[PDB]
Amino acid sequence: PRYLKGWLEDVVQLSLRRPSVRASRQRPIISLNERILEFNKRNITAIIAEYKRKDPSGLDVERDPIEYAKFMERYAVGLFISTEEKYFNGSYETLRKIASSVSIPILMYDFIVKESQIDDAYNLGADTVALIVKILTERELESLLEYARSYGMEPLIIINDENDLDIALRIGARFIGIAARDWETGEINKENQRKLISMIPSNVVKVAKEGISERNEIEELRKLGVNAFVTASGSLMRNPEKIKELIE
Ligand SMILES: [Cl-]
Ligand SMILES: [Cl-]
Ligand SMILES: [Cl-]
Ligand SMILES: [Cl-]
Ligand SMILES: [Cl-]
Repeated sequence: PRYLKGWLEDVVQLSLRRPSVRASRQRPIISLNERILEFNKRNITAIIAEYKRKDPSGLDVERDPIEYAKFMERYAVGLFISTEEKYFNGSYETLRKIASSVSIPILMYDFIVKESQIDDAYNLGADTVALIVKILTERELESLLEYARSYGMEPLIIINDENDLDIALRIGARFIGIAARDWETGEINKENQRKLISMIPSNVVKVAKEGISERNEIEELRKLGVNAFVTASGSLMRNPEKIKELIE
């Protein structure tokens, strides 16, 4: 992993030592990027619902994992399931339970730094994972992108700035997540987000990671070419029913 500081460095160290899990997949691969394209083709707003109990820059949230996932199965294009333990209060067991309970795509959201975590995601029932440019060397990215693809999963490469984007396109990523929030400060920069979105080739499936909170903001990024959206952190955990308004 790259040289880091703060909670990011600590979570990267925690990931490096994360034990592999014993489990075997009993679920098809329900591709997230392809389903996003399907929604686009039907002109249906594609919203990826996030299940997260905690955030190093947010407040805690308690809500039944299965209940939430089953509710979202009716509206969301897919789910983001946080599995990082210390700062996000995530769990491999939670991902497994959820994956066994719904038929829509699931992305295991964690800080992937080694192959065994991708094995874990596949074995637990996730359909894909996110790879974060900020914490990975180019070499690690190339290697993890290929490993994920060998399982038939197209990973979501998360970028925060121009250099991140250049590296993503350089290695051949086709599924890119543009983050509106800053990892360390927790600050939202919509302008930077829109700029990066405007620099991405049309054949790359683009996901706006936060940066939108209501239907009208979704409409605007949709015109900039954004394919799918992950809404402002905690908004759906607080008001699940709001997704209906978002995709109306
Ligand atoms: Cl920064
Ligand atoms: Cl802003
Ligand atoms: Cl936002
Ligand atoms: Cl917003
Ligand atoms: Cl209603």
